[PDB]
Amino acid sequence: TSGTLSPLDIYPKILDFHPVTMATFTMTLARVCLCPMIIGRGNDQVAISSKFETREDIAVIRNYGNLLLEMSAVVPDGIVAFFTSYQYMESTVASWYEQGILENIQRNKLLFIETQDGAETSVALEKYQEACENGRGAILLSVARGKVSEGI
Amino acid sequence: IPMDLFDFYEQMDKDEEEEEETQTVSFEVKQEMIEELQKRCIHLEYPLLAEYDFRNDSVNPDINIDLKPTAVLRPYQEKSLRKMFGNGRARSGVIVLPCGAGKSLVGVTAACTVRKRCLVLGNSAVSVEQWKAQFKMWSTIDDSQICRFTSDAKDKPIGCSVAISTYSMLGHTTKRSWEAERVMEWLKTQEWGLMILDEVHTIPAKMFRRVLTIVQAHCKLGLTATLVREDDKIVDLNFLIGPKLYEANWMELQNNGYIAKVQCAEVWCPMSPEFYREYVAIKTKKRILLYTMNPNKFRACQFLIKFHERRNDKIIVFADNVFALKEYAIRLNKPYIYGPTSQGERMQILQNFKHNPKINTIFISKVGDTSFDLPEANVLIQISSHGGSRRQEAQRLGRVLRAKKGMVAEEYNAFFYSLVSQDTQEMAYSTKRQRFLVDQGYSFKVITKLAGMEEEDLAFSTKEEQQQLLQKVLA
Amino acid sequence: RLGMMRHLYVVVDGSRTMEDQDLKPNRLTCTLKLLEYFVEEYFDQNPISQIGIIVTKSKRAEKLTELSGNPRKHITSLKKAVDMTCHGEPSLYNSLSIAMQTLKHMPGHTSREVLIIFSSLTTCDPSNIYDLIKTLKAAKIRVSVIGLSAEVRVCTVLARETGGTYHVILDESHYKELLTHHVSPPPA
Repeated sequence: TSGTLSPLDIYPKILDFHPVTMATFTMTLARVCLCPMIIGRGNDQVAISSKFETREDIAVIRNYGNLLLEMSAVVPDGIVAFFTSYQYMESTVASWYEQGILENIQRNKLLFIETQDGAETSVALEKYQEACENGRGAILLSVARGKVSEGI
Repeated sequence: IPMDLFDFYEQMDKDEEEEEETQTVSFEVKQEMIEELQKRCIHLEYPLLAEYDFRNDSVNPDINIDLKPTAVLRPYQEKSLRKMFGNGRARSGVIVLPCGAGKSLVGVTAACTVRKRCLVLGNSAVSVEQWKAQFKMWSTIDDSQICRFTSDAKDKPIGCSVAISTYSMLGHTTKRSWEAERVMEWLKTQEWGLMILDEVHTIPAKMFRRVLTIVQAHCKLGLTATLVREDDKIVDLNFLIGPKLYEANWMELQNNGYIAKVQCAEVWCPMSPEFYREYVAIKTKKRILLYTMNPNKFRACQFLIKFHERRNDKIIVFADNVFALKEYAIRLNKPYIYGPTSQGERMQILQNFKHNPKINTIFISKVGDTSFDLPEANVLIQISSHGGSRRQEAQRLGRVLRAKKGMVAEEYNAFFYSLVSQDTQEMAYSTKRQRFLVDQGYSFKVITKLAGMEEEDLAFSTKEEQQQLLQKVLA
Repeated sequence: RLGMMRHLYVVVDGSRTMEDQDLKPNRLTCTLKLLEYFVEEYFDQNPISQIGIIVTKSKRAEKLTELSGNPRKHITSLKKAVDMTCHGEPSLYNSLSIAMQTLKHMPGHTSREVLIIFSSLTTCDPSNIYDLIKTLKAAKIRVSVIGLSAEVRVCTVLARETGGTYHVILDESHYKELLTHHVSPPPA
């Protein structure tokens, strides 16, 4: 089991065996959840080709940095921004500690970088649960692979 | 079934042998076959509705432009290219937008999207040079394949867009009119296929119309702000280029920190001793001068310059006639710009007007229109109703006027004025002007009195002064 | 209704977030206008009672009305506040300390109450707010929060620990229902 697994196929694919299948909980309406996607809103919004997303500065600066700032400033709640790597995370949020002078988010968020420490992790989750946008799981950046995935 | 269907050319007509009996035309007009004007090819909807089709067996298979890069246009312009993908040649052919908001970019994008061997028609070499400056992102190997193609030389696959030329007909070297049978149309005389026209109103004139009429011309696009002169030829342009895909771009959709809200006004001015004697008695081209120079109207124009200079607004005053221009401007001791003012002295006056807080009013003749990087201001006064086109008043207003600071999102922050002499042929232009501007979305009003003109120093304070001008004007 | 006497300190969020157009004209205008309607209905339901009015704005606390039994001062103060609006961020700890200082004085059988309208997410105060919440519960000063679209945990604990009234408001109809619940007296 893995919580969800309804399309079923991947586990029998990985096993090379065909388990007995069964769904064995009563679920709740779809309406308590909402699962959005974002890409742009006018025809001039061309900076997201992602032929080299790891190198496309204009694309990082445009809806990748700018939509995050619009969504976070408008939707003022505790929100965690997951990234594919540290290097992306570092480029997207200028933060207090910037990788360059030329980076495109200015807003109070918290970091979650390597050498995470078990005690230091909790400090950031204490901050996010208590108040304000920022903390661990709050307006903070973390790579999706990293420890924040354990949760609280 | 059309798998064998011949189609040909005779002097300005297409004749169709052993036909499929296509909709919407006369039959056996003078032989068993169908015969139309070349220019009728544009009506691809009449067969498309029927479910009929055709083949270009006369084709030539050589190479074409790619221009893979893209750029970002205004929100309404992007919607306008998106529509053109939607509609296709059966239901496309002109776009209308101001001469100061991105028309060059629509032409280079319109050619880069349509992507065919293209001939670009323009009015002026300066506009070719502005296109070139726009087009540098899609230019092949930056500066080693762009060339001009007009009365002095021709070279290379591309240039200001693709090959650009001028409308002109002075002789063998004035390019598009002279060349109109050599190259241009993928279906017969089949070297190229796509036509892009900048300043499109320029072509439907009686001699010029023939450039467009004497071909089948597959794809055509036109771009303009003036669209027509006072006599409205525009029904012809639907046939000649194609139907109008867009018109609007209202300032109502771009207020809060974006362009301007303009309060438009017309000003009715009364008529002072001796000037109507003479207006009523004279039927000749001089009578235009008694209505424009009417001192009660001059005093409104002076009072209006004083009000907006007291607030340090920037003002361009338009005068349709070099006599009128100099008689107003020398009296009000404001610089003027016209034909015979040189480039050096114009660029000094215009730099002074834009950057010097002491130089806040200038006077300009017809040379702005269709072309004069006119500068920015916040106030426009026209001394007369003219005969250039109600639509050119709106192009000229739109390209010149912007919001004054602080107030960048208010109901109005820029001002347009047109001065009219009561009890003259100058009044006739108003019911059209008024209907045109309000249909273009503008707030427009009529001002009929100024009892604060009776509270300050202004010109023409006596009959004797007015008589001194009346004798000069009559001569 | 008669039986006992109430002391209530009305606390309003005058931060920059209160300017926003989400709740009629803007939150500041809609909240003060309904709060004027509440004062007259609470004083009509509770003839022997008192109220005092405090705001948090521009990272400080300010006294809009002193603690008194005449409704007229409080509707006149809510009228006078609308013109000067909202900017900046809360100061909740300093507002609970001035409210505490007035409420501690009050005698044995009267209620101690704080009503807060909250459109922020934290507060600017350095002082340890948990020590002050412990002290509210010892003093018997009850604190209620009506939040706008917001559940930020220190405020919610602070209203639960002091007595059990953290409520969320999503419309002008819902805010009038919430203030009208607060008009209701306590048991005696």
